[PDB]
Parts: sequence; C-alpha cells; structure tokens
Amino acid sequence: TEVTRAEYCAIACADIFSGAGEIMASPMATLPLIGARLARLTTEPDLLITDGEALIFADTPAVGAKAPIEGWMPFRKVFDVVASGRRHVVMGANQIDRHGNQNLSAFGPLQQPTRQMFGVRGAPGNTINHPTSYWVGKHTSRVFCDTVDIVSGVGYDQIDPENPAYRFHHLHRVVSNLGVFDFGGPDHTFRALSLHPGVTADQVADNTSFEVAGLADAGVTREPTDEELRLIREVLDPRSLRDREVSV
Amino acid sequence: TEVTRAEYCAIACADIFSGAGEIMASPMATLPLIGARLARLTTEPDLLITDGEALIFADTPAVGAKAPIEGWMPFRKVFDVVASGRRHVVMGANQIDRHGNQNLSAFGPLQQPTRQMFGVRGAPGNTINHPTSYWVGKHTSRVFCDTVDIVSGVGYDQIDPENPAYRFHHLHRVVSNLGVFDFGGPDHTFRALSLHPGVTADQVADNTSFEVAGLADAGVTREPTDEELRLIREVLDPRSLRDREVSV
Amino acid sequence: VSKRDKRISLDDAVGELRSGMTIGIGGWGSRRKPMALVRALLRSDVTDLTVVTYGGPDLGLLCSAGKVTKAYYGFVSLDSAPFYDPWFAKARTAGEIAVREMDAGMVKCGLEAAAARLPFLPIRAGLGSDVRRFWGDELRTVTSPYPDASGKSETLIAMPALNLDAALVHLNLGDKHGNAAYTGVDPYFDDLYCAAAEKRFVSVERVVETEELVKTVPLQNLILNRMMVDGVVEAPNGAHFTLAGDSYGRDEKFQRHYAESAKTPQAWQQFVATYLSGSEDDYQAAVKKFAEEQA
Amino acid sequence: VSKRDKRISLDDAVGELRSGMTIGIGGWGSRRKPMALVRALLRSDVTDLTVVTYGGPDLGLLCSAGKVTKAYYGFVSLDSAPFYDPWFAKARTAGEIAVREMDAGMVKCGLEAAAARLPFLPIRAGLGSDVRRFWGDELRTVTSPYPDASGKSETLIAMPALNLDAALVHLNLGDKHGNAAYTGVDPYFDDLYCAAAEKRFVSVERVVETEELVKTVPLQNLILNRMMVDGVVEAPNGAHFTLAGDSYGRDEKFQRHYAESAKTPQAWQQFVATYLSGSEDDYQAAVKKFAEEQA
Ligand SMILES: C[C@@H]1CCC(O)=C(C(=O)SCCNC(=O)CCNC(=O)[C@H](O)C(C)(C)COP(=O)(O)OP(=O)(O)OC[C@H]2O[C@@H](n3cnc4c(N)ncnc43)[C@H](O)[C@@H]2OP(=O)(O)O)[C@@]12CCC(=O)O2
Ligand SMILES: C[C@@H]1CCC(O)=C(C(=O)SCCNC(=O)CCNC(=O)[C@H](O)C(C)(C)COP(=O)(O)OP(=O)(O)OC[C@H]2O[C@@H](n3cnc4c(N)ncnc43)[C@H](O)[C@@H]2OP(=O)(O)O)[C@@]12CCC(=O)O2
Repeated sequence: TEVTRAEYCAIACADIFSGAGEIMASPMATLPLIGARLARLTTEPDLLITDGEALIFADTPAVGAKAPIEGWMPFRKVFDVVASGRRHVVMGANQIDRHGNQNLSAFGPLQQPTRQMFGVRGAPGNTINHPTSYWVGKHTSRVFCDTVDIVSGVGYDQIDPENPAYRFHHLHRVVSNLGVFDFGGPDHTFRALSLHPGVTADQVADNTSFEVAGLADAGVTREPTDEELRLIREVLDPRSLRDREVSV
Repeated sequence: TEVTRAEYCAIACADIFSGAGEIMASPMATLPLIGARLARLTTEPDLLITDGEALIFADTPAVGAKAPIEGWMPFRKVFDVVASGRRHVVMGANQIDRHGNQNLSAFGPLQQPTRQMFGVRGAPGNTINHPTSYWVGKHTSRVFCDTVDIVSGVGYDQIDPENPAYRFHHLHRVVSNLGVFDFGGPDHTFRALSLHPGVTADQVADNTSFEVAGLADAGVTREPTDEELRLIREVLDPRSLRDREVSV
Repeated sequence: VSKRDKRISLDDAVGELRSGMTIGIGGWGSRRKPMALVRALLRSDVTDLTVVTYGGPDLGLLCSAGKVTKAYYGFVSLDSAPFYDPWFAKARTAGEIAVREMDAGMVKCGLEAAAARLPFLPIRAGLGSDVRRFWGDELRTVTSPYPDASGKSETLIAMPALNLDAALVHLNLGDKHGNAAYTGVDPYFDDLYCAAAEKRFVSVERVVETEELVKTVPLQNLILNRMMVDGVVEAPNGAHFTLAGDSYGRDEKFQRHYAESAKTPQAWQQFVATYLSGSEDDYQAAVKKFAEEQA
Repeated sequence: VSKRDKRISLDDAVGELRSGMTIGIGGWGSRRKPMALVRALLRSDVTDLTVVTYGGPDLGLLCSAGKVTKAYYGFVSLDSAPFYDPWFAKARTAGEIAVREMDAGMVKCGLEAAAARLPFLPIRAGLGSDVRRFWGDELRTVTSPYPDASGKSETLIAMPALNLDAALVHLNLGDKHGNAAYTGVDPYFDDLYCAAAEKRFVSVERVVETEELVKTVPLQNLILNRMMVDGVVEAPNGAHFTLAGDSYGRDEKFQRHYAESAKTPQAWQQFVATYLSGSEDDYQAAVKKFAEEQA
C-alpha cells in the first residue's frame, strides 16, 4: 500500500473525533470533512453531520453529494448547538500561536487592518463553548507565529480559572500537512504527537516560529486501515479533491 | 332600542381597545372576546386576534367559530409578544384591590392555600410588560377587596420609579357587570368612569370593599350604535352566550 | 457500524429515573402530556420528585401518589372544566409540596438558560409580583451594566437555569434514534425540556424509520435530533387523556371522570382499581371500554 | 373598515430612512439579502449609517458609496470565492469605518435582547477573545447572582441590545399587510431584525392575498406578522445577486463580476454606469443581458 500525504491527513482528521460520541462534527474544510465522515463510517457512527447549510444528514455522503436527511439545522439552531457544548468544530486558521490563540479575522490593527479576512465568525463562541480543533494545509512560520494579530479563537493563556464561564474551553488537535499536534506541552504549549511519513523534525522546526514540544521524540502517523483507504478512495473522495488542499 | 346589560358590557369591552392600534388583543373571557372582535370590526381593524390556541385570524369570526388565518402564534411566540409589549390582555380576576393588584393564583398562604386556582399563569408578565385590563362578570366585595391574597397581577403600589424595568406597567380598564372603571383616581386608585344604565352609585358602593373614586359624579355608559348592536346580535354572538357571563 | 438503538419500554425508561430527581415534564396543561410515562412513574417506587412543568393532569396524578416534594410551574390547568386539577389542589391545601410558582414566561426562560448552560437569564416577568415571595432568596435580581438613555440602570429578575436530571416528553412521530416530530399547531416546549435535561425520554405515537419520518413532516416540525434524546418509547395513545395535535383531541369525558373521581377516597380507589393498577395496555383497554359505555 | 395597506416602492421605503440611522440588514452573507433595497439606498443621499448585519455584498455596496460610519457584524463573507468582500476590505484597510466586530452568536443574542426590550443578555461567546478589544468599554461583563455548585460565580459577556432605527429584509412571499414567509431551508434571522427595529421594511418576491399566502406555506414559515412590518415592497429578483431559498440560487457569475469590478477605479465606474445608475428595472435588465452574454 502506497499512501499519499493527503491520505495520512484524512485519517488524522478522522482521529480528531475519536471518542467524540453523539455530538455534532463541524469540519470547515475538505480534509477535516473527509475525516469526520470517515470517522462516522468507521468508529464514530453516532456523530451528527450536516450539509454545511441547514440539513442534518442521516447517511454519510461523498464530498459534495447529497444524502437522505435526519433533521434540521438552520443557522439559528447552530448557535443553540454551540451553546449546548455538544459539538466539535474543525476550523482553518490564518495564524495559530504556541498557546492556541487563533486568527481568521484580519491582519494588522483592529480598526485599520492591513488585510481583511472574514472577521471573527463563530471562532470566539466555538473556542469558549466546546472542543475545537484546527486544520492547516500548508504548515509555515507565517501561520504558526509567536503572536496572532487578532484573537478570534481563544487560546490557553486567556483562561481565567476563577471564572467557571471558561470551564468548557478545550483545543483538541491541530492537524497539518506535516503532522498531528495538540496543546499538551508544558504550559499548554503546541506539542507534536506524530509526523506524517517522510516528514522530518527539522522540516517542522523550520516551518514553525516557536519551539514545538516533544518534536524530537514524535513518532510517525499511523497507517490507514485497508477499510479506511477504501472509504477515502472509493466512497468519500473518489475525485481526490483532498489532494488540492494538502501542500508539500 | 332595548339594550341589555350584557350588550352594554360588550361595547365597554370594545372600548378597552380604543386607540390600541396594531397590537395583539388577548381577551381571556367571552365578554372581552366579543368586545375585542367588535372593536376589530368597527374602529380598530388593525388589532391582531387569535383562536386562543395558536392561530392568528385574518377575518373576525363569531364566538367559537373558525376563520381564515393570517399567521402562527404558538405559546412560545406568545411569550415573545408579551416581552415586545405589543399587546393588550383582558384577564379575569378572583380579587382586585384598590391599586390594581390582582389575584388568580390561590386563596390563603402561599405554601398552603385554603383554595387553589390556576397559579399566577401569565399575569405577572402581562402586568409588567404591556397594557392590561380586567373583566369581572359579578362585581362583589369579595372580588374588589382591600388586600389580595396573592399578587399575580402587579398593581400601582408595587412600582419602583427608580427602576426603568417597571416603565411599561399600565392597567387600562376594569369592566364589570356594574360599570367601567380605571385606576385614574388619586394615587392610582380605582375610579368610576361610567355606570351601566340602571346601576346606581350605592349598588357599586355596596359591592366594593373600598371607596370608588368619582363614583358620585360618574355618568352612564354610552349607548351602542345601531351597527354595534347588529354586530353583537347577528354576527359575533347570535346565541347570546354573553348573557351567561353577566350577572345581576 | 450503526447508530445506537434507543428503543425501550415505559417501565425501562422509568427504571432509569431515581427518587429525588428533578424531572421536567413536557406538553402544556392538558395538552400532549407524556401520560403513559406518568402512569409508569405511578407504578414505580420513584418518589420525592422535584417537578418542572406547565402543569396539568400529569402533576395531578403524581400528587395523587405523593410523589412530588417540590414543584416549579407557570400554572396548573386541566384546560377544560373543572379547570383546576383537584389532586394538585389537594396537595396544595394540605401543604404537601413546596412550590416555586412563577410567571409562565419564566418557565421558558429558565429552560432556555439551562439549554445554553447559563446560570441565569434576565427577564421582566416576576418583578413586583408575589413570584418574589414564592421563591424568596432562591430568586434574585440582576442589574444591567448599561444604564438606559436617561442614566438609570434596569434591575431585572435573574431567572435561574431550570437544570433537570430528566425530561419526559411525548411526540407524534419519531425514529429509533430519537429524531422526533410534532404534528399539529404547537410544539409547546418539548425541545427545551430535552435540552435542559441530563436524561431524556421521548414517547411517540409511532416509531418509523428516519426516512419515513422526514418525508412525513416539514423540516420545521423535526424538533428533536439525536443529541437531545436518550430513550425512545413507542406508546400509541400515550398522551391520553390529554390532546395530541393531529393524532387525537382531548378525551373530555374521561378527563371529567378523572377529576370527579378525586373527590372521595371511595371514588379514587375505584379509579385506581380500574385504570391505574395494571399495565398501559390494561389502561388503554379500560379507557376504550369507558368510551363505549358513556355513549 | 380595513387593515392598513402597507405597499410602497423601493424609493418610498428608503425615503423613510434618514442619515445617521442604525439599520439592520437581514439575510446572511450572500444569502437572501435585500439587495434591491440596498441599491435604492445607493441611489439616495442617506449616509452616515450604523449597520448591523451578518455581512455580505450588502455591506460591500454600502461601503462602495461611503455610506457606513460604524458596523456591527459577526462576519463579512461572499460565501463563494473570492469569499472576502473587496469593498468592505477597502473600507477596513482605509480606516473608513469603526467596527464593533463580534462573535456570530452575539448578533443573534443582541437582536434577541432588543426584541424583548431588554438592555442585555448574557452570553459566553466573546470571553477571552479580541471581541473585547473591538468594543472596549461598550462591551461589559455581568456576574451571575447565583454561584455555581463549587461556590464560584460566573462572569459572562453582557451583550447589549442591538436596537435598530430600521430593518431591511427580503422574503419570498407576503401580503400587503406585512404577513410574510420564507421558502427554502433557512429563515436566517429576519424576524429578529424586524422585532429589534422601529421602522421595518420587507421586500418580497411577490405580494399575494393573505389567504393565498397561508395556503402556500406551512404555518412555521410565516415568520412575520402584521405587528412586525411597516412597509411592504414587491421586488421580484430583489435579492439578486444573492440566493433566495426556493426562488433562485446565487448568481455566481455576476457576483464574481461585482467582486472583480471593485479592483480598479476604472472597473468600478463601468460597473456603476451599467448596473447602479438607473432604476431597479434597469439593473434587472442589465443583469439579464450579462447572463446571456456570459453563456
Ligand atoms: C454560524 C456558525 C456558528 C458556528 C461556526 O463554527 C461558524 C464558523 O464560521 S467557524 C469558522 C469557519 N471558518 C474557517 O475556519 C475559515 C478559516 N479560513 C480558511 O480556512 C482560509 O481559507 C485559509 C486560512 C486556509 C486561507 O486564508 P487566506 O486565503 O485568506 O490567507 P492565506 O492563504 O494564508 O494567505 C495570506 C495572504 O495574506 C498576506 N498576508 C499575510 N500577513 C499579512 C499582513 N500582516 N499584512 C498584509 N498581508 C498579509 C499573504 O501574503 C497572503 O497573500 P498573498 O497570497 O501573498 O497574495 C459559523 C458559520 C459561519 C459563521 O460566521 O459562524
Ligand atoms: C401563555 C400565555 C401568556 C400570556 C397570557 O396572558 C396568558 C394568561 O394565562 S393570562 C391569564 C388568563 N386567565 C385568566 O384571566 C383567568 C381568570 N380567572 C377567571 O376568569 C375565573 O373563571 C373567575 C375569576 C371568573 C372565576 O374563578 P373561580 O371559579 O375559581 O372563583 P369564583 O367564581 O370567584 O368563586 C370563588 C370560590 O372560592 C371560594 N373562596 C373565596 N375566598 C376563599 C378563601 N379565602 N378560602 C377558601 N375559599 C374561598 C368562594 O366561596 C367560591 O367557592 P364557592 O362557589 O362558594 O363554592 C398565558 C396563557 C396560559 C398561561 O399560563 O399564560
């Protein structure tokens, strides 16, 4: 079995949801989407998933396909799900720092940015309410920086332990084209869990602005099972749309 | 034209809504219901009315009849209407005091009543949010008492003028089988506006526990127009259900 | 690789409840109450309950069995004459229950706070009323950190979250995973009860496959999703004697018989012997016989 | 004796607006925006607006005409590539607008507070994020008067009410009195925008009699009642170039042309000359011609 970099990324995105149970999986990019649907077809059948617009799917469809539905999830109800905590989102990111602060809003000063993106969207509500993970298709030092310009996703150094309003914050994984990471290093720092086959420690270090905890000892990302490869290649992403979103 | 006591009560209940505009009329008894619908067919066509369950009526139907609908008003949406203020309710009452405190909850101590009724229902929310009026089909000193046992409807002596949360309180009318009243007497006291033809001041005084302001000078309730009599007798209440709810 | 099959019996569902729980009961007054689940509670030894409800004969039946210690409610009504529930009235006049009676809008508010995992939501309803005295220091105010334009700050009721150990609701149609729908003019608040609770049991008139469910009702009627339900009970006529949207209306004659049977110890033993001393099937058979006799 | 006839033209509706108003705009991103009403705003001299929106090309067009002083929004997105609205981006990078950017759930919350005439509602979203810095002292916290079980009291964002001078929304069907419905999978928040506003204008694809409206859609789709609307505008294709539920999808090719036309002063003058210098009918004719040319 020859396994591509995007196929390792797909199974790593499925592993984001290991143990998630009966919660709403909300991937916001193609690789996490394949991953969430792969988890649903293997070890997490109770995940809820949507069409990204307003319909909850009964079955698990291929990327871009319709499937029979099981419920209704318009935007006003998504906010109820966020506030209930019964959700795990996978967001993209223009910047992520060593403690998990994240930016998808804009670059530069808040009232006069040098470049405009979406604004904060749902990132503040996601990060304060329920498990949040991140996907980065091109792992670089511009993404993984010392300080994010605008904190749209709340990192670990923002938490007030005296205020139980912060008790639901949990940043679970960062999956990139180079490996699998979390914030389990000392002081909740960015930590390497695995590197995809063919990725070296120095490749990660050279493309991260800060020190990655446990990088020297991080093993290699697991192999996909035969079933996972079949599901990725034949069922979920037969056109290999995943490759377009995974950089060297 | 011979006009019955119930017919005077019906036009007085219509007059509750004079100047109401485009708000939800929510009568909670047959006479106020005839009154609200009579107002809608004469001088207040923009009133909203429901079937008392969940449907907003387009046309104005007879008592107990269906009519074509114009919208949806399930109970959860009624609470939104209450909080919006765009409503005038007409409630019944087991007790009403001189300042407009009202009870439909129970008699006796709060945690061990001597007689149980509905509990407070929506009376606290109604009286704090929007115009509220009352209907009493048998005006007696047991209803119009010095002190209500349980304050379900908020009266004027509960208002904190320093707290703008109280700024929407307004008790508009009390209509009974004896006359038309408000809380426009000195210190927001129960005040006579009119007595129905054939009712004397001493009849009211003998059936009210407290002094009624302006009782000696109160004139007689106006005559219905020919159109109002036609609408009451032919269109809205051809079976004279109104008579069952109006006592001597 | 399948989603969890949540189908369970009435007695199974009550077997997940425990004495001392705070339980929310769906429906409204004498409307779409989970009466089969309430009858299963009566058969059980589960007691010392704190009940959160828009009350009707559900609360009356629980009071008839002494199962209620504390009750949070916006009202108690049978919706038809005699309007007041006589078993709730008896428990009240005997001082058998501690009440946190509240404005009807405060129930919705408290359930919404729990659904959002918030400790309170502000509300105007309650201010100036004896709701304050029913609750004492359990109901506090909250002041706006923003004054109004005039410079005065509003102080409102801080409605505390109505967090529930369990919710019992009845709906018209559902699947074995807990997707469920109402038919008729009003969902009431059954979604909020489920969202406010730890353990959630829905009885339905009929269990169907998911695809049948979603092709039978509009999207907007799908008020429960799989994250809102832990057990699904198939209970045809499971709201009797309350109404149930499009499925059936209220059994007015039988509700009158329930209310009149509460008047004497003698009338109640007979009602219990005929209707409440067997299974749900026994109840349903006896109710059918009553309808035939009283024609 | 008749209910008020609220039918008015696009220009009439904008004639009720005034410079300096706070205006909420319905829809979401590039979805069911009241684009005909926005084009009527561009034709008018109404400016210095404070805009509350889930932003899309509505906000972009207003920025292209310098009509925005302050903006409250949960995001700005075109939903399709190039995703970011280039006119909003230009106003931001030039410092032309003061922003009260917020979590998307805070918009809903603030509109709900206004709808209920409350000064704030508590919410978790915003805590720990740069939402605090966007707002400074305009966004304060509120502490629960009830500690959690551990004895610690939660301090939450006090989302202030997003009270609006006016709301502009577009729906699929309505009557001359303001009863109105959406068709398709999402109402967005148009009911909340109307409930939060003083003056409410709804454009609809088609005006029908009330009985036709209520027989065409389910009850649950009737999101506006007569107390929520002050003027009704019949504007077929009035959401173009955003999508509109069951009526039509997004004009993706034209939205791309809008975005690419913002790149140079030259491209924009031509877009203005062709699409934004006449009436709505002129716009609609030019958009139809564009579709034919680009096949
Ligand atoms: C309602 C629900 C509620 C629940 C929920 O959950 C929601 C969410 O929404 S959850 C959030 C989901 N949304 C995401 O997660 C999106 C994350 N975003 C992406 O995924 C992007 O696609 C990307 C990050 C992969 C690429 O972004 P990008 O293309 O903008 O930037 P990038 O490629 O890095 O190149 C960067 C370019 O800037 C240049 N530059 C870099 N520095 C600077 C600088 N100082 N100054 C000037 N320029 C700079 C650089 O030279 C490049 O220019 P150039 O190339 O050199 O010209 C919802 C739904 C909608 C809502 O509201 O709530
Ligand atoms: C959701 C929305 C939200 C918005 C909204 O707006 C809502 C409302 O709901 S808005 C409220 C609407 N609801 C009303 O407005 C109802 C008002 N009620 C009536 O209209 C009654 O029908 C009546 C008052 C006319 C008669 O009541 P009654 O029959 O109980 O008593 P009464 O006839 O006076 O005889 C009295 C008997 O007690 C005896 N007694 C008197 N003292 C005592 C004493 N100390 N101790 C012991 N006994 C006593 C006396 O000897 C008589 O016994 P007896 O005869 O001698 O045996 C909703 C809808 C549902 C909800 O929740 O919110």
